[PDB]
Amino acid sequence: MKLSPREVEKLGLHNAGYLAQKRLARGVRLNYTEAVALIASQIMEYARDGEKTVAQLMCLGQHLLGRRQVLPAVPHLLNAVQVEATFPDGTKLVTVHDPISRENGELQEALFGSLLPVPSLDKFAEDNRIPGEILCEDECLTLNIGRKAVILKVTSKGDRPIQVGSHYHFIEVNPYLTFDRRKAYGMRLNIAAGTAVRFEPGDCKSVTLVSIEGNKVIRGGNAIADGPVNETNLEAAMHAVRSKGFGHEEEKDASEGFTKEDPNCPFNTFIHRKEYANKYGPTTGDKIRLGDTNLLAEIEKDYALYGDECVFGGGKVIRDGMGQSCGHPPAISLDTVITNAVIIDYTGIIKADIGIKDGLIASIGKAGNPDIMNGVFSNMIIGANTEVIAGEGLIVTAGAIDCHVHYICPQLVYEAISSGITTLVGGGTGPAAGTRATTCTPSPTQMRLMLQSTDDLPLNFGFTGKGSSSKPDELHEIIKAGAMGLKLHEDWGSTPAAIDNCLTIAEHHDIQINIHTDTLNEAGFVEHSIAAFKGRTIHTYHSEGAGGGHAPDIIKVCGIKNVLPSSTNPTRPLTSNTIDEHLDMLMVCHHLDREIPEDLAFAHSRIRKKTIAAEDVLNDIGAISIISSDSQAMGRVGEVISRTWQTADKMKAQTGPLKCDSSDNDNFRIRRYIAKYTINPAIANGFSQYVGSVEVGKLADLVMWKPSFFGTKPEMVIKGGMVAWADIGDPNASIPTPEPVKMRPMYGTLGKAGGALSIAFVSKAALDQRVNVLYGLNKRVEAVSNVRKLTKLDMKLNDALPEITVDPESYTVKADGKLLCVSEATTVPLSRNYFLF
Amino acid sequence: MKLSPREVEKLGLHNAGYLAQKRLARGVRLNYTEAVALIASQIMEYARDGEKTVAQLMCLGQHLLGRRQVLPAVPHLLNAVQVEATFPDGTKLVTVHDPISRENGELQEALFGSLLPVPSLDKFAEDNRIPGEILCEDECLTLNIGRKAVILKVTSKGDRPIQVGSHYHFIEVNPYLTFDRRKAYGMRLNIAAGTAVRFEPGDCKSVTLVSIEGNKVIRGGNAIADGPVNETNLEAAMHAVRSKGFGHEEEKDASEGFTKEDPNCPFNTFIHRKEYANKYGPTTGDKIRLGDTNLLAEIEKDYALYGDECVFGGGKVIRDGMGQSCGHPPAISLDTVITNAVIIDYTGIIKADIGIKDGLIASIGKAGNPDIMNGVFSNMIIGANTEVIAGEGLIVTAGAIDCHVHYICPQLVYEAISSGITTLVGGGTGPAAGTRATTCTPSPTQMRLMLQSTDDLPLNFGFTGKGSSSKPDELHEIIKAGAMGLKLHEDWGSTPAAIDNCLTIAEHHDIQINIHTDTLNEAGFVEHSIAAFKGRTIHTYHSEGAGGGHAPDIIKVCGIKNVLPSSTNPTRPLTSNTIDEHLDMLMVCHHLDREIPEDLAFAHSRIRKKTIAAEDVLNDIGAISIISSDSQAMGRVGEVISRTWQTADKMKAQTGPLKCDSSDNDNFRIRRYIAKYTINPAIANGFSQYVGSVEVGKLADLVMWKPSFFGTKPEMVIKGGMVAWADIGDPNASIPTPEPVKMRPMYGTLGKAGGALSIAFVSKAALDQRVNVLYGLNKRVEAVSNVRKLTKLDMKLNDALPEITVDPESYTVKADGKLLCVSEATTVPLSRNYFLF
Amino acid sequence: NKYGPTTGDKIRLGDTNLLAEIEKDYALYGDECVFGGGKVIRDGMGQSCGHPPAISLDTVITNAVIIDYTGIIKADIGIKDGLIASIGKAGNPDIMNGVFSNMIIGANTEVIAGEGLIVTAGAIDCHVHYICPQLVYEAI
Amino acid sequence: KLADLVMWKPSFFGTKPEMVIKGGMVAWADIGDPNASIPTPEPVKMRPMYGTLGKAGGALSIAFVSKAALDQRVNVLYGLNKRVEAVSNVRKLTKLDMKLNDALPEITVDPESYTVKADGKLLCVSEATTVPLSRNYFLF
Ligand SMILES: [F-]
Ligand SMILES: [F-]
Ligand SMILES: [F-]
Ligand SMILES: [F-]
Ligand code: NI
Ligand code: NI
Ligand code: NI
Ligand code: NI
Repeated sequence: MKLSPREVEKLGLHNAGYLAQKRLARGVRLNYTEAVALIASQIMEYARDGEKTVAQLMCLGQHLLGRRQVLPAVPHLLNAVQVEATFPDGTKLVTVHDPISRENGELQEALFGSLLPVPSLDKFAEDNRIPGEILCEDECLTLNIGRKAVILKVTSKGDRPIQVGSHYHFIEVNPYLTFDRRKAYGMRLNIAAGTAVRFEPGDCKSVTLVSIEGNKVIRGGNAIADGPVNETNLEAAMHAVRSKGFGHEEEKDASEGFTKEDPNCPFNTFIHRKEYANKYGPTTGDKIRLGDTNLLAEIEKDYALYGDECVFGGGKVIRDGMGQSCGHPPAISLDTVITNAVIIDYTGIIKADIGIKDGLIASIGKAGNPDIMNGVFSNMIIGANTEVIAGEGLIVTAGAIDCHVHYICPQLVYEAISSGITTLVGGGTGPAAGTRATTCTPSPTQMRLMLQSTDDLPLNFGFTGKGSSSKPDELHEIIKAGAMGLKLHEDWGSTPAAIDNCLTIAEHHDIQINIHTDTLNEAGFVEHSIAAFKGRTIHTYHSEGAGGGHAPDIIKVCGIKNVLPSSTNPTRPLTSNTIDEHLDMLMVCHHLDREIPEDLAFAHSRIRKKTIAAEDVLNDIGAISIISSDSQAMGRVGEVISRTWQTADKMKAQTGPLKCDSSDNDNFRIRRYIAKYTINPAIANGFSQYVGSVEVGKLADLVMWKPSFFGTKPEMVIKGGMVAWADIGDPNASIPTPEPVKMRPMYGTLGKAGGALSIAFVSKAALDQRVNVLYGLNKRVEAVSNVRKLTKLDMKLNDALPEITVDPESYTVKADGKLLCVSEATTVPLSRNYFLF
Repeated sequence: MKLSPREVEKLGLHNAGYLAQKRLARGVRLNYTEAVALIASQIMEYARDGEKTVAQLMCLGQHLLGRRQVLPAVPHLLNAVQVEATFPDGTKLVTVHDPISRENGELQEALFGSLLPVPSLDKFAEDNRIPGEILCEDECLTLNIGRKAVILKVTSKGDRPIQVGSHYHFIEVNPYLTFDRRKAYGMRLNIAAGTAVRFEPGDCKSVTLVSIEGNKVIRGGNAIADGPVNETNLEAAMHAVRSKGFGHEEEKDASEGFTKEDPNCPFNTFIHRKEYANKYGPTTGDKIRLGDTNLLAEIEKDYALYGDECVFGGGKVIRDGMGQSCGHPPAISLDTVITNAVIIDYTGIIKADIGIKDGLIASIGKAGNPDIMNGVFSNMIIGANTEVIAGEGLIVTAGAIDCHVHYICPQLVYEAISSGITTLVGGGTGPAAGTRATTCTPSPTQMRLMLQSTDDLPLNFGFTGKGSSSKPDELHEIIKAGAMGLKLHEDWGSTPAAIDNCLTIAEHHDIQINIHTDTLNEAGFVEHSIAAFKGRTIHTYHSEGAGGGHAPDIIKVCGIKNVLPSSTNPTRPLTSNTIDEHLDMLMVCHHLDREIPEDLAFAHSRIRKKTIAAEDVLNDIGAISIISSDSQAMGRVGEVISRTWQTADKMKAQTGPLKCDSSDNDNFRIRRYIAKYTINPAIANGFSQYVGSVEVGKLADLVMWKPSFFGTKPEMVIKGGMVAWADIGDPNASIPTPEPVKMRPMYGTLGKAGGALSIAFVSKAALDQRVNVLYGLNKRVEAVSNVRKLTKLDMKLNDALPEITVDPESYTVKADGKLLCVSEATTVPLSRNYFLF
Repeated sequence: NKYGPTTGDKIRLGDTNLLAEIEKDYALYGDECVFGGGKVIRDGMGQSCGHPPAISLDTVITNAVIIDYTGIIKADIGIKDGLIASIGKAGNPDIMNGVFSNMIIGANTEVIAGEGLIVTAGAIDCHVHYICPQLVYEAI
Repeated sequence: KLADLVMWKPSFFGTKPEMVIKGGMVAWADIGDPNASIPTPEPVKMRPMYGTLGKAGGALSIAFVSKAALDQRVNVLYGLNKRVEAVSNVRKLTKLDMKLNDALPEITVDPESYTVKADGKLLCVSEATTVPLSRNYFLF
């Protein structure tokens, strides 16, 4: 066959389309992903037949699926389907624009090539949100306020078109434009940033110009007017204008004035909030729906000065001497700017540019060129040597940190980062039974091997040893070898003697302890494990207890001041299938028999609707501080972020806004919940100064999301300032977006680049020995610290300490004497609209 | 399921077969690739049923597809389909020989297992070339001319068969052959190289022997006659013959003589051109059709001496003391010989062996053993320590060099090398918006990361910085950091001040500048960008301008002496879909709106049938010197080579042979066009002494092609003398060729081998600092040089400088006052016959 | 005495009888690069504030008498990345004539004082028997 | 075995060798004035040779470690250029494995007078007043 890579991939695309076709043919209403697969396959298939032109297929592709053949969100999510195929005249790109345009598709075309029977239209079974929609006040913003302004008539004397962008220095324009150049001096177009004015040959247009600001220095263009704006340079400029034959005509009566907040000022340019949000993403007071959830984030503040947005592209702001600075030392250029980001972080929901430098978040604020813009700090300068990542219309969050990882296989790593996880903490050696059961890398030789093994992967890693020992001796060894924590597990013994010894070791090494308690109550009840803590900081894994712990009341630890409690993700949130699914999973994990009374009694003591219901409420009120995966050992590595948001959405639907919430937005609840997979894991494990939030000085581990896929499938995952993984389409295609679009590894995964972007977290004892040198590690190593004086009060926005009781017979859970109930949800968002399977 | 790798792949093969089956079932005539997929799947499926033997399936597989169910080229391209499957008696290999043998296939068998309705035969819709066919004069060649000859009767006294190859020293044969050993001394069989004479027990055959030549030294075999051929060694040999009991009988009247050019000489052996080409590939005067194009390459010269071809295999020439030399110092053995290559290169279309040593092309000429062959130079010796790559019947070219690469994702790299690209020049950091738009690695920290990232990939890389600056300061930094070029782009500002500053920097650093000019004419028209060049060397990207530049006349730069102009590939050549496809692509890239008059006027100023038509003609006459991809930023990384050949084929069909062409072949046009993706990119960017042609002293970056897939899908890509990527079939199979055959990475991609085979091109400033040491790079680094005194006259075979005018209203293009028109093509070769999608 | 000698002056080589005459001098009298307190190579004076950081010399040897088979001359010697970058008149183009852009002394430039000294290429001994390491030290 | 070999003049045997060869390369040797026309003019001193420069020393030698240490590849952990090998076969040794020094006399020692006997016979030797390999060779 001699298949090239693209042929192999297109076969894959075609198989997804055929799955979508079979589903269509029995009357399924296709989700977004199925609809793309089908339309894109059908375009390839029509191309194979050789009878349809590109222009014909642009039309045919909008006839394939009707509103009634797809889910209600599809016409909203789906703007275009692109694919390339071999026509009789070679590879061509087809874009099918707005493909869901009719009520009913031409199902014979939708099914063309499939040989499937065409279903009758009544087979498709009969209100819905717009995922990621932007809500805006009906209002206009005023651009470039507080500047000198002039209106000039500009005539083209050219025989070819001339188009001039918002931030081009107007005196430097093409000599074949004629206008008052003296009055254009130090001025630029008063138009939306990144837009342009077009002059066809011979046209006259009046334009409004406003003065450049900041230090007011002109650079670049034709070097007509190069230099700081002042009288001497104005004269030199006009001399060059005449000398060089640039068109000039005095316009003695050109109106002059200022821009001001005033809807009647003839110098003003205005832009409606709706269009401002389409161009730049939204600004203060606007709201954003997160994915297809019910949660609304309001922008709390915006660093932008309207009119001076850093937008990159042809005609646009980020160009030599315009938005791109010519007046600063080379060493202070940013490495990268992410322009116009909506930042969602536990510190706030804001709108800002993000400066990246040496792999770090260098600055958050207003970026660009101090020579023509106000408000640009000297750590947010965009220079020749700066890359641009376009954040307009996107949300940017910290990368997620999963601190309950079982290192069972390498493939969960890939699964984790393609979902927005950039830091893994846990243990394991691969799929050994010890690892399948517990987050433990037991042997110093395995700690070495795991660190060498993961050294080129672009994520930060922490490995935990086996803390289940009554003696300190071996624990010192695994910690010196590189352990940044220890994980006590009932499967190796979580008895009071092990607990206490392990904690004493933690006190000495300044590492965090993670515990899965004694389910069996063999050595004690939960109050006896709490007594063995002796007041010392400890992290309780899966605190609700389905994933493990004192039956049935381990969840009591959520009221214990020196406990940092996490949830694992598969109980998040309580839904219709949760209990059946979890009971059987437990029986599978434990090799239990439904026909043995004691086995079934064991399982029922462990899988409990009431504690799991309580766990929804505890998360919501901030009494559980972290969500984590338990990857392949009861939980799901790619669902840390989506389970978090599904819990918030559930609690909002059932209990309404939090106390602390406003009633126009869900900001407080959003900040509380994002903290669960960002900052709190980093605090708990002792590395919050490096990662876990969008804050200056930290690693630029950042994730980009479309609001419509927020919480489910990110656009791109940035690791230490470089793209590590991202959605990208057919590698052979003319552009990056034609099908199949898949999450794929990027340059941050090749060679040893991964190590240059990341940190392996180890203990102090290990770094004092320079384990990184001993082990020939290319990844940076840092020691975890400051984890032995933590309490629940240090968990950001999840510092609640209700007194928790659990009836030992009925399992009823109460917090400060009140029932913790929530019914099961029958559906969750961030699922059916997005997943192919 | 416990799927092993082969099971996963066979599922893939089966899915391709089922695609082919659905297509068959609606009446599609299958292309070569679909037909292989279907036949191979059906063989597996019949094997699964367990009722058919291997021998039955060898027969059944020739009944599946008729001539009417496949495209006209399929019976020519398809010689055998092989696959292995699990029969009731375990894995077996089935080869279906010559599968298209009937008019009409047994479509119920073709569809067996599919549950698809069997289409009636009238569903398949009704002159064609043989892709890669060899055209030969009807003539015989004479072997081994100018040698002493003898005819000896040889009788087997053995009870088992004895077969003796063309270049075995005849006195050393099995003792159980009886003949005149005295007259066999220093002689070998006068038969086609690599063939053999078989002696069944008791048989007598007369054979013609000719003397060995070169230094005439016998080595190996039975050590009967070891040593230089002379009287003393003859006597020693006959003594050993008698002593050792090797069969000998004097044949007093054996005819003796010489070989000579003379059709009547009874000592001569002759071979028809057709068979000589089947065994060795073609020789002087023969022609080869390139793929399924209309282009014919004639072999201009051949280094072979007929009869002494280096052919490797059982019985064959390359064996101890025969074609494989025992008389030379170990250090002068070749590392590898590619035997019997048709070389297509801008320097000529020739037939030669290629010697490889230390990763370099060591020699091009006649290889083998100077002890028995004439004409073997001491740099083309095949020794014990030499590997063989078989080039007979194949074409060998330099690896392609794409010098407009946007480093948008790693996957385009794989796409590039699997198509025959071994060198990438461009810029980017991954899928950042800056990179998606422009070939720029802006930051020194990204230059470091990109070099580390690509350090183990087996291709040569050059990275370009952002040259769009009016100040030199930051440009010095990105160049010192490793930039081997700078890419000025209108999206960062391509104004005269940036242009001039960037060029002044180039003058100092001896790096090439690549430019995408000011489309908008914002700062000037094309004549104003040309004035800003001030006569200095510059490379204009996508010179025709659809991919970007002064609207609408950027293509004028093709007449500018100090301009090195390239095309990008998606406008190559003008076909029926080109304009519709490109207009919409531009609207997608620029986020433009069909409903806004200025937007559509912008697009129509940019996407122009007349300039694109002109661009076909300019390429053809050598006024555009390079073709390049623009990978994922308007162009296609895997189509650099095929778009080149489709342009040549188009121009030949429309305008006939070039002036400079003979009328029996297309050599001149072939040499002109291959130069576009080989030597000229290397000259333009300053590294032509390392790569860019099949010439002694350069890196052995070489690609092997079947003539029938020339220009589309290569056999194997050799990187610095080692196979980097190659077609290979089922990894579990008994041989390398059973389905699925896919282009796959080879040993040159594992460990750090990739770096040992390649070069990262950097600036002089960067190498003076030893950036390779600073950055811990394993790949070799060399500095680019000699790019600041280049003009169009240095572009090999593409040195035309017509004066170009462009009507600013109608867009009509003229070269020296003559219209440049060509109509659109409705089809192109190198597409439909080859691609699955 | 201050700068070493200039065109037409002669120098006796060691205690031999051989006299080297300076054949030419790149200096413009008055603008010699001399480093020390009160001296020429100081911020914004002989030491340039107007050029890109990457084009500062690594080191300048100021006022060298060069003896070489190519000629006996008087010049500053610019060093950059371990290479002889330029030979001529060094300093600051913002206050001096004749300073080429490859002989700029910047903040990031070291000074070696050549005034009154002769500068030659290092010698190359091409008949060395590598009998012990100590002859290496003796040689350099 | 490793070519760790020492060269001696018979007249200085046992006192001052000519040259010490380490893994086949001269490591240290008598050599005279490094500037001299030949290798032997005064002062002749024992001096380090090429085997002591750069990392050559490691290419000529072995660091002996335990089996446990080599099983962990301590040489890699510690970035050692010297070869490492594990010692072995030392737990079944007796005096009988000491080459030419395998005597096992029964030894008694009077605890008061300290008289030593081997198989019941007095072990006496008077003190020597002089020794060879001293006064003829040493400067101090
Ligand atoms: F678990
Ligand atoms: F767990
Ligand atoms: F482009
Ligand atoms: F481009
Ligand atoms: Ni657990
Ligand atoms: Ni777990
Ligand atoms: Ni371009
Ligand atoms: Ni491009």
